[PDB]
Amino acid sequence: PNVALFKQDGTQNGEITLNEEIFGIEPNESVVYDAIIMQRASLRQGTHAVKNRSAVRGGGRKPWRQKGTGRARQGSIRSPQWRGGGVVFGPTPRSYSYKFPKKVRRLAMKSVLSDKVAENNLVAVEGLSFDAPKTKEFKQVLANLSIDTKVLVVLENGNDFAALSARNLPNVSVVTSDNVSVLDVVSANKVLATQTALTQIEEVL
Amino acid sequence: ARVKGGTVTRKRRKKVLKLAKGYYGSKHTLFKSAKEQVMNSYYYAFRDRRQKKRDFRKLWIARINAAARMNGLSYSKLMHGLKLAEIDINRKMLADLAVNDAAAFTALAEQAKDALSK
Amino acid sequence: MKLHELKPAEGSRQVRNRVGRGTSSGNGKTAGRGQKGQKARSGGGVRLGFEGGQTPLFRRLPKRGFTNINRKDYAVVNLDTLNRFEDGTEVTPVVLKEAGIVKNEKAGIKVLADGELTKKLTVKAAKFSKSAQEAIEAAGGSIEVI
Amino acid sequence: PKQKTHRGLAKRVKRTGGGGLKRGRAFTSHRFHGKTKKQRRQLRKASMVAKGDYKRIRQQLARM
RNA sequence: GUAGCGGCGAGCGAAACGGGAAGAGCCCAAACCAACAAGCUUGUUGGGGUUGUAGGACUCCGAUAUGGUAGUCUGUUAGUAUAGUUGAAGGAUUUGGAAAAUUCCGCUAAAGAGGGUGAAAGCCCCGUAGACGAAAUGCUGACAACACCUAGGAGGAUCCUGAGUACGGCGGAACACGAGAAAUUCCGUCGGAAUCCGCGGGGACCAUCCCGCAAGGCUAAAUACUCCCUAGUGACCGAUAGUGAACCAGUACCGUGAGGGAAAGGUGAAAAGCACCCCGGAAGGGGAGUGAAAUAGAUCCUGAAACCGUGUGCCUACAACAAGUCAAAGCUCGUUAAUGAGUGAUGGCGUGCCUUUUGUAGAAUGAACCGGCGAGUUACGAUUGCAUGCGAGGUUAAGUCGAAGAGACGGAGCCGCAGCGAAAGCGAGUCUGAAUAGGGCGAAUGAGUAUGUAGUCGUAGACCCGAAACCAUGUGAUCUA
RNA sequence: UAUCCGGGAGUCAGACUGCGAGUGAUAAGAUCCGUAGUCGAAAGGGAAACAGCCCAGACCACCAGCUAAGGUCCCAAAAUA
RNA sequence: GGUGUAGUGGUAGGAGAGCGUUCUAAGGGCGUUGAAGGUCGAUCGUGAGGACGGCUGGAGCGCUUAGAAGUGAGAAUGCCG
RNA sequence: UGAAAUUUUAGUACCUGUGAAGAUGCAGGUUACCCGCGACAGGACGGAAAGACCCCAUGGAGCUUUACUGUAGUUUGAUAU
Ligand SMILES: [K+]
Ligand SMILES: [K+]
Ligand SMILES: [K+]
Ligand SMILES: [K+]
Ligand SMILES: [K+]
Ligand SMILES: [K+]
Ligand SMILES: [K+]
Ligand SMILES: [K+]
Ligand SMILES: [K+]
Ligand SMILES: [K+]
Ligand SMILES: [K+]
Ligand SMILES: [K+]
Ligand SMILES: [K+]
Ligand SMILES: [K+]
Ligand SMILES: [K+]
Ligand SMILES: [K+]
Ligand SMILES: [K+]
Ligand SMILES: [K+]
Ligand SMILES: [K+]
Ligand SMILES: [K+]
Ligand SMILES: [K+]
Ligand SMILES: [K+]
Ligand SMILES: [K+]
Ligand SMILES: [K+]
Ligand SMILES: [K+]
Ligand SMILES: [K+]
Ligand SMILES: [K+]
Ligand SMILES: [K+]
Ligand SMILES: [K+]
Ligand SMILES: [K+]
Ligand SMILES: [Mg+2]
Ligand SMILES: [Mg+2]
Ligand SMILES: [Mg+2]
Ligand SMILES: [Mg+2]
Ligand SMILES: [Mg+2]
Ligand SMILES: [Mg+2]
Ligand SMILES: [Mg+2]
Ligand SMILES: [Mg+2]
Ligand SMILES: [Mg+2]
Ligand SMILES: [Mg+2]
Ligand SMILES: [Mg+2]
Ligand SMILES: [Mg+2]
Ligand SMILES: [Mg+2]
Ligand SMILES: [Mg+2]
Ligand SMILES: [Mg+2]
Ligand SMILES: [Mg+2]
Ligand SMILES: [Mg+2]
Ligand SMILES: [Mg+2]
Ligand SMILES: [Mg+2]
Ligand SMILES: [Mg+2]
Ligand SMILES: [Mg+2]
Ligand SMILES: [Mg+2]
Ligand SMILES: [Mg+2]
Ligand SMILES: [Mg+2]
Ligand SMILES: [Mg+2]
Ligand SMILES: [Mg+2]
Ligand SMILES: [Mg+2]
Ligand SMILES: [Mg+2]
Ligand SMILES: [Mg+2]
Ligand SMILES: [Mg+2]
Ligand SMILES: [Mg+2]
Ligand SMILES: [Mg+2]
Ligand SMILES: [Mg+2]
Ligand SMILES: [Mg+2]
Ligand SMILES: [Mg+2]
Ligand SMILES: [Mg+2]
Ligand SMILES: [Mg+2]
Ligand SMILES: [Mg+2]
Ligand SMILES: [Mg+2]
Ligand SMILES: [Mg+2]
Ligand SMILES: [Mg+2]
Ligand SMILES: [Mg+2]
Ligand SMILES: [Mg+2]
Ligand SMILES: [Mg+2]
Ligand SMILES: [Mg+2]
Ligand SMILES: [Mg+2]
Ligand SMILES: [Mg+2]
Ligand SMILES: [Mg+2]
Ligand SMILES: [Mg+2]
Ligand SMILES: [Mg+2]
Repeated sequence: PNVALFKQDGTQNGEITLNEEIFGIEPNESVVYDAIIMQRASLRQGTHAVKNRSAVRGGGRKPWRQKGTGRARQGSIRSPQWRGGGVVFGPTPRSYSYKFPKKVRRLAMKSVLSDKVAENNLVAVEGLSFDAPKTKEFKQVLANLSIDTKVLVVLENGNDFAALSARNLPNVSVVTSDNVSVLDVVSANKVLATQTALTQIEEVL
Repeated sequence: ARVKGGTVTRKRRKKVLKLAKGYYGSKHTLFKSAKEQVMNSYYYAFRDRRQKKRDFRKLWIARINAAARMNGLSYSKLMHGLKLAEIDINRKMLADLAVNDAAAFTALAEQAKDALSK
Repeated sequence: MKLHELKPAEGSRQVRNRVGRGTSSGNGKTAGRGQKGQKARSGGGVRLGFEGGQTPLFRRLPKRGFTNINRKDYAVVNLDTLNRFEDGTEVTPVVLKEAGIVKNEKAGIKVLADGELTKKLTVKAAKFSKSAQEAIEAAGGSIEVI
Repeated sequence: PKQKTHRGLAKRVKRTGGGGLKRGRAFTSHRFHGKTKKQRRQLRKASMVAKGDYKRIRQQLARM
């Protein structure tokens, strides 16, 4: 499609065209949902464990003889029903990460980007340059572009000053054009991307 | 993700105990005995919501029988006569007339006797 | 999509059924295992194919045959698949592999005459069924035994 | 771990094109004097695993 | 989970090729030469040589370089570890005991990670982003120095190239391989070679061919593990949990001993921990004070239930009661305002809950009561349903880059698209058969695959608790013989 | 409704009643079958009480009506018909 | 959404749909003008259960959607108090 | 001064009958004012001990032998020293 191009100062330049294969498809809602769930799961660390009766300290001998005492028969003071005994089942260290078909991954990414463009939440700036990193200047840039909600700032590689000036703002999340994820795009309410970053994105996809 | 007991247990058991308010001693104080009793209360309540209709029809019939006898008629003869006379007043209303409106009850009885004669 | 409005595809995800969590669920107490017996025990059940001591089916039946050490299996290709090429094309094991038609050639490509060939082709393969060779030649092509 | 194949069954049956199992016949080892020639002739022919037996053993042949 | 092994049972179960991580090759023995000592060889030292398209010695030549290291408490230098320095920006108003909370204006951000501060702080504090810092001692990396390896060609007349060794018999064992047709490897015992025209292997064995050169040694990286140290993380626990141990825990306690093995966290923002007075011997109370709060008073946050007690609205001393339910007068009271609430004379009906059973009120089992804890889980596979992506195709695994992420590359490999046969093999057919016959299995008559999810199953303790027992280390003759 | 194909089971201790047999003694609330019902897994009404007998299958509310088995002098509804 | 017809006892067990608990993400909120928790009430839903007030309490907690489970106790001569 | 076993909640009668066939609790009838104290032991199939008798489990253990299969020791031969 075509998206309005803005200069860093805020004034609008002429529109630019985005590859329809990437920004023009019909978004696939269920595929997007799958990608979000999968990525959130992959974020899990899953370091959690409990001590079963074999792992709990002690508990070797039989507490008392099988018959005669009038008490319930017991095999160890660490049996699960015992206070301080082992845990039946419970968490064990494991990984929650799985992978989708490459085609599904690609479709999900295209869907989120196309969804942003269709909603007109994609703001393309000709470039973002700062002589020195200054959060005040970048905040002013967002004001000029009239962005006040959650924004994903996608910068071409090497734009260190732009990235630095933007990162500390609470509503801003900074990513490089090479490293962009479905979760990042979906989390952001708007996507602010430079023209070089958009070109790199189209190259990547 | 450990889920400790929490307060759902207390909430559920307190509901049962409130249902058991008024029972005798432990049957209102202790949850196990209370729950056992509340269950029997449910069983008896469901059974009695059916026995209740039986009892009141029985009471109306007895009162109607007494009134019919005072009017010179047995309950069976009275109801047979009323059916012949096409009167559909049910036993609840008939008992009410017998106790309160003896004059109206006598009129009904006379119609029943007339129908039986015919 | 929005992180606060996610919705899985209908029928894509189901709720795990948990047994032994009260009677009204239908799997309380016995947890669907029934009443007593071997199958009602933790770790209960007999090994697959067991028949409580009656001679199992495999014991009844005789062993048969052997595996040839020099067995040779060929990746099979049919005339219908060959129709995917244009007239005069030189069909080769490399060509098929690149086309993805034959990902694994096993002992070599053997061409069979299942379908109807319609293009003149110079097919090179490990082996040809006699019918397949006739079809290729009759369609104006040629066959070479690689 | 990987589920194992029942080696005895693997030696005794063959997977057919339709997914069924081809099996030999019993009573084809010795004592042929006790069986009519018709019995021997008709036991020479292979057969298929019955539905009940197949449902019992299929998991032992999953990856045959 | 294939080839195989297996009372051919239960089960056990490869390897090579292919794709990757990492990569590195080197020394002797022998022949031969020199020296030395003994007693012509025979030992010490030195040189010489290190192999399979055979190499080496030895003889000729020509070279006295060229490259290298897996060496050094050898220095120089840089970095780094072990302390640290610096590090932006807020005041008011409302409530409050107290402001970080509310409201109005601001300011900072390479710092909006986090913690603390009288409640919830970007701007109060410690910090963070960022910048900078080492006398001393380690460590790493370079540079140097030293040290140590490093020769090409041509000839074979002769010489060398690992002996009680290889190998064999017998008996065991390891190879996935249980003696089996059994290679290959190893141990014990006995016998016992060849040596380049030589020797070993290619799963009995022979021949041919191919590949290699045992009976000598060393060798970094990729790999396994974490008692410890530093910095962090968690859809991990939150005081019956989590280590047995948040607390003076392997303590108290138990045992002769090995050994077994606990309980036990929370005043308040701040002790401001109740001066003084009164009852009492004290304890403990009542005032009076501190405090926002003392029914926060140290047995101290909250303060449930069992259990105990005080006060009383209703009922009860002619009644046979699984204790309730239905009906109900009277009395008392006034709600989430509802055709209300408490109690209840009297009347009807009515043998608990659970387990296990053909059948239990059962005189069959379990529960003294209350509270807490306490049982189908996860991993890897199999299979079916549902869902999504792609579709005669589907798909990557390890691994590399990356935030412990997504993602990208990685097509080796796996499933599917062709079956039939024990197999050679043939192939929309194939097998059986003499058969162009019949019949079996297939094709005509096509959907698969990756992933998610759920059901079930297999290997694992596999839903939880429970034996008498078995085996292997140890501690016990302070009782007793 | 039946087939067929597939996922998931549980069941393999039964009881009594009527009818047809065996065993028993033409005994057993006995035992073993066949057959139908009920219980099992079914509350409600009747049979005093009484799983298996007779009537009859509770989704609920009603202080409405009609009936089944069984009953109508009192307990106790209905005929001292 | 309406009408009509039919149906709605149930153990083993199969299927379906829900309640509630803790935590994660996002969104939107509530809290010294009193959260959670405790207690009381004559409240609401077909059920698990959900609110709303009074008192107590003194600092964290709901709600919507989705996700993950140490997710529900009344019984084990269960363990601890 | 101060326990214990036991304990589903109990406002805890008799007879006959019924019933899983031996009832304080069910049916019919009979008896019985409320609460105790000192005594007795008929019942609560009373408490205590998951019966040792009996049967079962493809349970355990100790023991025996001309059970099976092994084996320490003893002995005989070959072979090496
Ligand atoms: K089941
Ligand atoms: K066979
Ligand atoms: K045979
Ligand atoms: K395998
Ligand atoms: K076996
Ligand atoms: K040398
Ligand atoms: K802070
Ligand atoms: K240093
Ligand atoms: K061997
Ligand atoms: K070889
Ligand atoms: K070789
Ligand atoms: K307090
Ligand atoms: K009272
Ligand atoms: K009553
Ligand atoms: K008993
Ligand atoms: K599936
Ligand atoms: K034929
Ligand atoms: K045929
Ligand atoms: K599909
Ligand atoms: K387990
Ligand atoms: K399981
Ligand atoms: K002694
Ligand atoms: K079925
Ligand atoms: K019968
Ligand atoms: K409240
Ligand atoms: K659990
Ligand atoms: K208990
Ligand atoms: K009984
Ligand atoms: K007694
Ligand atoms: K013994
Ligand atoms: Mg242990
Ligand atoms: Mg006891
Ligand atoms: Mg524990
Ligand atoms: Mg609990
Ligand atoms: Mg009625
Ligand atoms: Mg799940
Ligand atoms: Mg069920
Ligand atoms: Mg239960
Ligand atoms: Mg059971
Ligand atoms: Mg049974
Ligand atoms: Mg069973
Ligand atoms: Mg047998
Ligand atoms: Mg034969
Ligand atoms: Mg015969
Ligand atoms: Mg060679
Ligand atoms: Mg500062
Ligand atoms: Mg402020
Ligand atoms: Mg072996
Ligand atoms: Mg050999
Ligand atoms: Mg030997
Ligand atoms: Mg060979
Ligand atoms: Mg190494
Ligand atoms: Mg606590
Ligand atoms: Mg602890
Ligand atoms: Mg402990
Ligand atoms: Mg208080
Ligand atoms: Mg307190
Ligand atoms: Mg009297
Ligand atoms: Mg009185
Ligand atoms: Mg019995
Ligand atoms: Mg008991
Ligand atoms: Mg308890
Ligand atoms: Mg000793
Ligand atoms: Mg001594
Ligand atoms: Mg009988
Ligand atoms: Mg049963
Ligand atoms: Mg009945
Ligand atoms: Mg019953
Ligand atoms: Mg009538
Ligand atoms: Mg009457
Ligand atoms: Mg008469
Ligand atoms: Mg019904
Ligand atoms: Mg909470
Ligand atoms: Mg639990
Ligand atoms: Mg009887
Ligand atoms: Mg009796
Ligand atoms: Mg009673
Ligand atoms: Mg009793
Ligand atoms: Mg006793
Ligand atoms: Mg017993």
